[PDB]
Amino acid sequence: KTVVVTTILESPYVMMKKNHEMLEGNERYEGY
Amino acid sequence: MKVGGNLDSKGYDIATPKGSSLGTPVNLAVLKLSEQGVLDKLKNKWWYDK
Amino acid sequence: MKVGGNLDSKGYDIATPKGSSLGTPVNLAVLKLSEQGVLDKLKNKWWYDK
Amino acid sequence: IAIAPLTITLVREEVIDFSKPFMSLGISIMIKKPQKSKPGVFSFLDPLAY
Amino acid sequence: IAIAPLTITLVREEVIDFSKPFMSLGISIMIKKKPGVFSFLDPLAY
Repeated sequence: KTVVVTTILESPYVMMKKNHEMLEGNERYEGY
Repeated sequence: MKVGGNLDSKGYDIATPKGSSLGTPVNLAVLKLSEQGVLDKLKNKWWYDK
Repeated sequence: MKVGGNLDSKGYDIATPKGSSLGTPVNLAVLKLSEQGVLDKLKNKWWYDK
Repeated sequence: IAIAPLTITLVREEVIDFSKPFMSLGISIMIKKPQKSKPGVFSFLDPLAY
Repeated sequence: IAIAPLTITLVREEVIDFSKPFMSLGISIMIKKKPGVFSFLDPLAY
């Protein structure tokens, strides 16, 4: 069973990747 | 620049729905990470290393 | 005198037995006292006023 | 599960389960970085006290 | 119920329920915390 993790975009906790257009899945987000 | 101490003390927690079975594992994980220095290392990386 | 900042982060908690009925009310009581400033008032009373 | 900088409050705890705080925080004072101010007109009296 | 300055640790939490921290702390450094009347003659030796 996959687990869904909810999250707000806040830096440096969770920020959009600079090259998220060439990435898919959980690789789009980086941060704390 | 940040000056002075903390006026108050709050905390950030990993939330979990009431009655869920994951609540106790995640609580144990947070304490384990803190004592192992993982949380301090993560704080240093995204605040000062970057 | 105390100099510098805290190296790590710890916390003092009220301990209750596993499965005790006083777990949740004490958990909500501690949060209540922190938000209303009782905990901050108590610390300042026994650390600075005294 | 919500892994985020969510502040632990009494009202939230009544509805969800919060883990132990993985990073403590508080209110702090933020000011501009002090740069070298322009010297005063009568600044030649600075070396000696009034 | 234990109401005492009891540190929240991993080994303790598995055996007893721990409420939210009523005090936040950490490791701190402890260190130890007037000119003479005729101190204007300090630059040169006696």
